[PDB]
Amino acid sequence: QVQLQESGGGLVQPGGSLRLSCAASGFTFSNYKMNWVRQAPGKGLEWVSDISQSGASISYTGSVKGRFTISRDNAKNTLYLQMNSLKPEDTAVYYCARCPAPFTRDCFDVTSTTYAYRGQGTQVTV
Amino acid sequence: SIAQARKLVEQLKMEANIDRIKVSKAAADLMAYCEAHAKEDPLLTPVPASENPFR
Amino acid sequence: HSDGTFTSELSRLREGARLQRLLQGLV
Amino acid sequence: ELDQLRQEAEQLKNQIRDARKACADATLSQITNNIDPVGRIQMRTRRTLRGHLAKIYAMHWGTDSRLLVSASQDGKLIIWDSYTTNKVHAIPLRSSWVMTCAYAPSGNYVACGGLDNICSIYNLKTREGNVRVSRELAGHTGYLSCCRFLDDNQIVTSSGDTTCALWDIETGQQTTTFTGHTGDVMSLSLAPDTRLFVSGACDASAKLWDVREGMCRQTFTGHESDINAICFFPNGNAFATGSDDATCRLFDLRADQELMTYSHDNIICGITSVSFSKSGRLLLAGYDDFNCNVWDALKADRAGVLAGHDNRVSCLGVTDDGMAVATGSWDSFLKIWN
Amino acid sequence: QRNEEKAQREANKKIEKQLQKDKQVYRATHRLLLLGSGIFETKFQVDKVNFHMFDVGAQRDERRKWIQCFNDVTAIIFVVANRLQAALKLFDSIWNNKWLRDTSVILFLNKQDIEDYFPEFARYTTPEDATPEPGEDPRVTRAKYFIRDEFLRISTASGDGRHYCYPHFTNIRRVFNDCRDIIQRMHLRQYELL
Amino acid sequence: RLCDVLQVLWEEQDQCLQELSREQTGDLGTEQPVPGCEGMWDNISCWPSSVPGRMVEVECPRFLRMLTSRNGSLFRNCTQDGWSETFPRPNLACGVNVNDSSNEKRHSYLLKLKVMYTVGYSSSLVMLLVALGILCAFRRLHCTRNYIHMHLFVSFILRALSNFIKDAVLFRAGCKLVMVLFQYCIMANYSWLLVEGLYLHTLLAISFFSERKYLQGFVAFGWGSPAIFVALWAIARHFLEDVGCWDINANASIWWIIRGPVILSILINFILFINILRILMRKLRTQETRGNEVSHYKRLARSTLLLIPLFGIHYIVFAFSPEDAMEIQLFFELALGSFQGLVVAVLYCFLNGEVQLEVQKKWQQWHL
Repeated sequence: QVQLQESGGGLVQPGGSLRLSCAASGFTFSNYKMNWVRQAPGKGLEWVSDISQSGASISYTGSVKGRFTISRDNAKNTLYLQMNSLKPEDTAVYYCARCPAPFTRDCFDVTSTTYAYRGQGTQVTV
Repeated sequence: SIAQARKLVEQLKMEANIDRIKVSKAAADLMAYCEAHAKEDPLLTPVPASENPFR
Repeated sequence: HSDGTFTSELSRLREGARLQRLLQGLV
Repeated sequence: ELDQLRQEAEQLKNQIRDARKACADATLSQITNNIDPVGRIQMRTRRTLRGHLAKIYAMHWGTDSRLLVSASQDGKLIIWDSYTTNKVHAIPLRSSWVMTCAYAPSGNYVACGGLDNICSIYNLKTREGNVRVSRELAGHTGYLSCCRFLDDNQIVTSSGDTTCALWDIETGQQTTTFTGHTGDVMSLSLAPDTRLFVSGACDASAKLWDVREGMCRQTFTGHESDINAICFFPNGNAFATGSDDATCRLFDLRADQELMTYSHDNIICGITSVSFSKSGRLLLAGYDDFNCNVWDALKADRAGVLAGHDNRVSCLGVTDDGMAVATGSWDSFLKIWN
Repeated sequence: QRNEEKAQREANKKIEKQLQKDKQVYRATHRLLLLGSGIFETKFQVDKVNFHMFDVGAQRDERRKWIQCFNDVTAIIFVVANRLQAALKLFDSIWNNKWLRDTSVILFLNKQDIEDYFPEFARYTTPEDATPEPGEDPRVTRAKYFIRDEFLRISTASGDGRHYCYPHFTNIRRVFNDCRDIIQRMHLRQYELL
Repeated sequence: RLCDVLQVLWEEQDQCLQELSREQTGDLGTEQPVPGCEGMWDNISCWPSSVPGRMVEVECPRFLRMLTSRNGSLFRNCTQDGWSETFPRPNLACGVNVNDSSNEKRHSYLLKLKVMYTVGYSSSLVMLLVALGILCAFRRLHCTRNYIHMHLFVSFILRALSNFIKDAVLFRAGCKLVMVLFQYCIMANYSWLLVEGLYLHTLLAISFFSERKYLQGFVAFGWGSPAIFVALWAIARHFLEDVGCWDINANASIWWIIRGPVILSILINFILFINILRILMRKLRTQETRGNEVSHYKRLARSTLLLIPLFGIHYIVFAFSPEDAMEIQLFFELALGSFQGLVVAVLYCFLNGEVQLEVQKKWQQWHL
């Protein structure tokens, strides 16, 4: 059984730093890419970050570029997202996400509702 | 899912309530079925020239 | 065209060669 | 409630873990490879079926293997003769871009459907000189993906509504519906005795249902993602599965555990369709790397390889006795392997 | 024996000749697809050219299985209106698709006003072919050209080179005059012409 | 000249042949009939007996008087020995002596070029069969582009093989039929090069006029162009001084029926080549290309080079030229132009890897 377990969060003062973690289980991490999705209170699902399976071509959105970094480890199938300068607009529930078709570079609508390849997720506040 | 969250209990309990026979018995009956019924199928056997009217 | 002139001119030289043999052979 | 309900949901899952691990008293690998193989069997391109303006997407064998129906993506629905490649009917459709087609075991009606969300059945008795529409089974909210005829009165439909449904031809309504899937269901398979059926959604969660009761009976998991095609054992005690995991798996209905995994290192293409043989030892599966591959279910080895197409295979099928194999790809051709 | 063979062959040729009656008619209809009954269809002919544009918004929001069926359409129509980031992310997956390689995509725009989510275009260079006839203030000039270059940057960083994109401005005539270029690239690449 | 003099000789030899009995047998030689100045039929000259003394007149051939200035009677030495036969001199037989001019080298020049293009066609007739052996029945990869290339390859096969027959017949109903058929086979190639050029341009100018109906029109326009001009050339052949099997192609007043449709076919293919290249240039003007963005020479050079042998534009290298003073033009079209079928074969059946991926399926199936 595939399961996505996240960790880290809680109330912290604004401008702080945190290191969210995503624990992959039940599937091979070496063949799949990873993505991160947040959800503001009263808003939908928005993709904010991603990473390739080869540990390169890292990309972000204009709203988190520079102050957000994502890391992976093929030796333990783990995922780590660290950020700094927590803004009030960044207060949202984050979810670890993964998309099918391994060894490929295409997968549509990871932020779609009723999606099972997403963990329970954690939330952070200012 | 908070209203329909009862499905996470009434449905996942099905695997825990049904009986599960050991796999050593569930494996021998399957392979014996393939071996016993391996004579009436045109496949798995070299089709002779007299058979296969689809040529 | 090209092949037309080649066939026509070569046949003329072929005719001239036969006339030369007729000249040196009969007159 | 969710703080405790999700904990009880997880705690029940560990009870499933120790349940399936308790049955791991023996391995099927030793039992399968301690016997004799059969080797390569010669398969030749006996007939090619041209005459399509677009690519096909699904097929369905006839009543007594004499005929077979194919659904083209442009909107044409053709019925073919396996023996002499003669066209029987060329019924048009109200719209294009179909995704499924079902042939009744009695040979009286033919169903088809696609993104129209409407399942239409067509009577085969030629009264007006051709085929005419009989009934439209609308009502779904998403596209239909698979349909199977149980009899001349009942028909099940797999659709994007994440919920399977049983329909009655007398009135055309959802007499019984099934629920408990995560993601749009993509394919279902009917047991030969028409006493059971299984389906699979876009979560690799193969869940068993009852044809007479709207409730879930069993659940299967183990594929990484996006199960695509399911087929039952010739008898009905087991069933193989085909997913985008580039590897096939075989599940049984007695021990409720993954029996065998058919994977290879030289394949980077996902599975699209899968079909059994009459004996059950051979597992046929259409790949996405433009070629077909047959697997020895009792050996987990690539017994043979079938090629000839240059596009992805999107449908498969075998005769009612294991006589010939019909393979259809996006090349608009329907090659009958035999 | 000849009684059933001749009758079966008679229906066979009567159906084979029927496919010829609409084969050229089918190829003369250049299908179209519009992205944001279970499907909406519109028909219109522009200068003796048929176009069957379909609307698939009525289907499921998930586009993992029903978008694969559209490998046959000759041109996909895309529109726009933080939904702006998701629209670009969807364009990336469509571009890097494994099967969607022969379907060139068209990109449109709509009236709008968005500046706070992408603080990077504050230093973006001035447009080289700006169109200030409608009285465009420097806000909409840099904004429209930034999102323009963003989609173009996607279509040049990846891809094998068998499909291209074609942005436009503010109708049907603008699509036909662009769909002609797609057919030209099709009938020209076949002859090994670079 | 040859057939004219041969027919005139046959009509004149049976005339004074009766005078052979009237010379040295009749007209008794009691007038000092010297052994040299004797009258007899020698199949070359027909002269009567005369008495010895000063010069004596002779019977000049009417078919050879135009070859010299003295278009009339001639005289020879008739001394005590007399002229034995025709009095060999610059006016040997009341005509030119040698009359050889520019034929001592151009004859061997044409012979060297003759063996040149035949051995070139000898390898071309087999190369096309190898190239045609793919698009003939392999329906694994077949489309409308082969529906046009098939006729073009057939035309090259017919023209190359027909050239191998002209030497065996010319170097009767034989020359009568093989002449008009040879011109029809030649025009069949230039016409199909025009149809192929017209097809690809019409596919680009109006990209929607390809609904499988203009193919039957193009086939009719292809095979029907030589079937009209050559037919008109063949009927006008009999109605305007039909002589021999019509090896008189130097008559440019009537040869317009052949050279005319050819030069225009190359001209239309030339102006269409500019339009097609201009359209291709417009595609390079887009910054969406993957491989090339600034250096247009890297792509246009390797693109026009593929279209030259298919269009046959190299025929324009010496078009509208003084053909009557440009005998070396054959080197461009016969010595080198004979391989035109070979280039178009190796470029569209060995290159263009789409046709290579098709045969690779059979290469893998052989070991499968």
